[PDB]
Amino acid sequence: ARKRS
Amino acid sequence: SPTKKLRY
Amino acid sequence: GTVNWSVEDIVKGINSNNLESQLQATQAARKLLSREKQPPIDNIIRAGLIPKFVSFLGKTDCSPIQFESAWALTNIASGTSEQTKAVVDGGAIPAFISLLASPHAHISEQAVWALGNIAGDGSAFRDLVIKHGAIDPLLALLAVPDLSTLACGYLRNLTWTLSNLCRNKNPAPPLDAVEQILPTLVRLLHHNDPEVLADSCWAISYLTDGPNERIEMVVKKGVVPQLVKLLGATELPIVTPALRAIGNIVTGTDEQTQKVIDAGALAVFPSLLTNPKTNIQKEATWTMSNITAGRQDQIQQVVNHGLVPFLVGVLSKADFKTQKEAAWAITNYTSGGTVEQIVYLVHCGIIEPLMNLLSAKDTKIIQVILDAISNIFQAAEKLGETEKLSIMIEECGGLDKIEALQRHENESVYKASLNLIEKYF
Repeated sequence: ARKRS
Repeated sequence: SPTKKLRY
Repeated sequence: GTVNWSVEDIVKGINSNNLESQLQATQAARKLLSREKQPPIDNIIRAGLIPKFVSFLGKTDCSPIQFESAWALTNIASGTSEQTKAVVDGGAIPAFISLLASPHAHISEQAVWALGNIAGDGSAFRDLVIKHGAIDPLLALLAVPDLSTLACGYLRNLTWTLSNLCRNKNPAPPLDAVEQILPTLVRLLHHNDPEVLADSCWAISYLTDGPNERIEMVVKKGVVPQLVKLLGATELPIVTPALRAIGNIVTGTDEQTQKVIDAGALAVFPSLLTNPKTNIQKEATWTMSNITAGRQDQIQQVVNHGLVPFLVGVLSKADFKTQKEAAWAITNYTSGGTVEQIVYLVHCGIIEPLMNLLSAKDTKIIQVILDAISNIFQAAEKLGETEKLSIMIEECGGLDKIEALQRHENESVYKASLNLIEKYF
């Protein structure tokens, strides 16, 4: 669960 | 928002 | 009078040594360049007129020709990168910066506009405008006790040009320029004009489109609550950039995302996730996907605000790109969430739409959905409810889709579907 730009 | 604008 | 001149006549007038004839020819050029259809920018450039206009910018003794040349050059600079470059190569940047301090408001405004076009070309001309010293006089124009005393169009043009100075990446604007501009941007973000608000939000969205240090520069100013307020606005030209800025901010650290949550942003997402404008729905679902990638207490605040049913809704029916953002939000949720949160997700009806989306052609959404299904099955394992979940997936028709994906071209989909079937079905 990592951020997506 | 536009990058450039012409004045009419 | 000065209407419908040929370029030949404009050249003849500008080449005369009569300042009044030059003024009339320059006004004719301005009117030609201000026409709706196909302004002959390239003809004016090829005529060699840019250096003359630039020299006229410096005629302090003849404000009308300053204004006419500034307008003509503004409109030349409004075109392609080659035409903007023609304006810059003529020396226009320092001349326009010198005009920013003109005692004539319409001349100062025209210089603001021209510098906005130049900076809006891209990061190189943006940084060149900055290096010539535009920020100090620009911001001095806005150093008044109450912005409401300024003319509306003047203030809108200043806000727009500042937003262009905040715009573009590779590289992003210089850190010191951003620090210099941000306070005036906060003030403008509290202004009442819808166009000023829209362009201030756009500027903030540019400044938050980057690494966590840029986001931090912005959030330190305390603007997140005002951004959430604007997120609740009725004017879509305001909601769009406000939502972009909030999404950018939640791409940062968990603490910055928490600043967004504490300001009350989640309470707006029932409307945003059902907004009739597809772009708003997509951006809001992307923002949600980055919030569900956060801490378990942040996932819990998503739950408490009743947003899981809205994610089920978007997954069930929406434009396909929004549905892909929702699939991402669900996979992040299941990757970071507790067992109780995941079972709640199942109780809200996620399985059926998640399985219906497995019929899509996009391989990445299939991978995302299979990862989410694996996470949900792992929670079920912890509860000994794997059989109920398998029966649910089989009843909605997902087992057929998974066994069909077993013959998928991509290796990851192949292997994940095989694992699911061999482990739970």
